[PDB]
Amino acid sequence: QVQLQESGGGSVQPGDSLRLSCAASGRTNLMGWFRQAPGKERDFVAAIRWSTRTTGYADSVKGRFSISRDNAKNTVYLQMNSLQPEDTAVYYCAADVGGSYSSMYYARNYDAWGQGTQVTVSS
Amino acid sequence: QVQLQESGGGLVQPGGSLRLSCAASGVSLAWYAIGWFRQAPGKDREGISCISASDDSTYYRDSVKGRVTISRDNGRNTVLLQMNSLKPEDTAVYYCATLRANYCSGPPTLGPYLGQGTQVTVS
Amino acid sequence: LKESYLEESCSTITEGYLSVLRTGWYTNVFTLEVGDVENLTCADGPSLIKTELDLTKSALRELRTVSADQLAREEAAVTAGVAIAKTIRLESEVTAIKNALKKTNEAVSTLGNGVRVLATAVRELKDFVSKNLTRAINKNKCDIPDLKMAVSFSQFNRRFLNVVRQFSDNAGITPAISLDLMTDAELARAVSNMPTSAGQIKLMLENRAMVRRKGFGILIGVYGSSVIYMVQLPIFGVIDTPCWIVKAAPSCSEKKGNYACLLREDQGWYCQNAGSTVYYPNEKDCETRGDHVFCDTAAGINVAEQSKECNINISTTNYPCKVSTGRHPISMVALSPLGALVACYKGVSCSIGSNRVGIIKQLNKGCSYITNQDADTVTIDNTVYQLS
Ligand SMILES: *[C@@H]1O[C@H](CO)[C@@H](O)[C@H](O)[C@H]1NC(C)=O
Repeated sequence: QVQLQESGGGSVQPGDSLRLSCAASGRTNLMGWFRQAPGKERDFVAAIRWSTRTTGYADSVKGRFSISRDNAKNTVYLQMNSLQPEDTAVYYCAADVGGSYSSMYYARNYDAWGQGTQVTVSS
Repeated sequence: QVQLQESGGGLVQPGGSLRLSCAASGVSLAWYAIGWFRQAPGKDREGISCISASDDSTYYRDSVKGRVTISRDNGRNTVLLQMNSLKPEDTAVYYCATLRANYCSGPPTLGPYLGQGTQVTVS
Repeated sequence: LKESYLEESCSTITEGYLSVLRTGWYTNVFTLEVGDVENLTCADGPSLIKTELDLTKSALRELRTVSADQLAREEAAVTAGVAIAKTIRLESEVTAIKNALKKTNEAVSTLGNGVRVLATAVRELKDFVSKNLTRAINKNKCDIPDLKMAVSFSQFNRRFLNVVRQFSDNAGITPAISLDLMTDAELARAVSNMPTSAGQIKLMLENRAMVRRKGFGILIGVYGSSVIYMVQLPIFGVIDTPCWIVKAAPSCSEKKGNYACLLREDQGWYCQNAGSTVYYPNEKDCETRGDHVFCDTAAGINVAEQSKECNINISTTNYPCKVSTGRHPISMVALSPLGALVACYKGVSCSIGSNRVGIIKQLNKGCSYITNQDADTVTIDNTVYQLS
């Protein structure tokens, strides 16, 4: 399996923007970002699959965030614009070693997970 | 698998009423999204009514809206279509059917199972 | 089965399947009677009866220790099972179950929690030990001239030994129900006693293997010479409701050179669990038996009714249909229950062919739907898929 290293979080204020990065110890096909907020459950933010070379976002985030990938570096970047108090959560990077296709919108299809990165919006 | 059978049709005078029924031998249609379509002489086959599986929401085409009512009968095992104030334009063979993806919303889309039909004539 | 091809999203919905969904768990408590084998002694040295009796006693002691470990450790399926097992372990419940089976080998018991379980008794080994072996072993001599006695001991303690071995190799909770925890006839009797209507019981009796597969067992404990355990069997209360499978491929268009590709991310199985639509993403979560589809209620995900509309208008505003977008077309084959979706784009030569005549037709670029009646094989370059 692959180990994923995340980065880029912070404590930002309403209306501002951040950028998160996630690199992989090996080859990744489906690579994306979920987020679990304090007291809530883990939800899909956005992912990219290279087998199909397609990208998907959640409805809550579409229009604000953007996801990009570097295949050579097995890296994925996530720009997060117009961040509001409701985007305050621990964002986890997820990945799949590769192979069979499966929905990006569901965590069970990812087998690699990072420790998380805090994003806190206030004042 | 599922054999839909329609009953309750026949001859009526203008303004008369009718109670068509859709049943499935050995299968409860309780959680089937059901639809009533009709084939009129000279015209194309149109879906006039349907009832949903989640909350029993209904759809009626303006041709019949207000003059028909779709509901669930016989312990929710059959589907009933009551019809009042019948016009000569209603003369047609009425079929009961299951809907695509078990979904009823707007003009119904035919599904896996269709009945043989019941004639409704208005002198 | 009816398979409909959706051009808007280059997808397929196959419909007509009849559901079989788990709605509960039925508990069959078993009391296996071993008898007073621990009051018998063979002092004459090696013998067949002696080895069998030593295996039996060693098994009873091993199961006592395993139960001790299980209870020192227990201080959704296995959760509910362990809960009802802690309920049964109360002395009142054990005595009530052993009294309910005082004059019968099968009874319907009711616990303090109102839970309605089925109690069964396996008394063959106790009968052999009390009505035969105990008289044969006179003055601690087991090297008797009656070999049928040793053969019978083996025959009547095989099940007890196997039960002990399975419960010890799994620390009190077996992942599967063997024929030694519950036979086929006992399984049928348990099914007949489940709290569901006649149709579900008929369907489950006609598909007993599916019931056994999804069941497990929990050791209750060794109370005297009586080994008490329980088998949890799945109760399929929802049947003959719609199920459908959605399978998709990349749908790509071109505008002034710039490509636009869309791929549905909601592919998988769907079933109408009594007013709630359930989605199973991985096709290994459901198994097709004839016209019926057995889906594991675990690993299911409730989805809104409006999600269905993605099969009518993928661009609907009444629900955020799960799709992935892109600009680089990928050629792909997605096999559907009654055919195949073929997305063919630049740089790939796609074709359909037969097993008797070979190639039938080169496919045009775009998304095509091939039926198992039109062709037997689909081909993308050197990769060949066989249709059903
Ligand atoms: C068990 O005992 C009964 C009589 O009590 C006898 O008829 C039967 O043969 C015995 N079984 C064996 C296996 O010895």
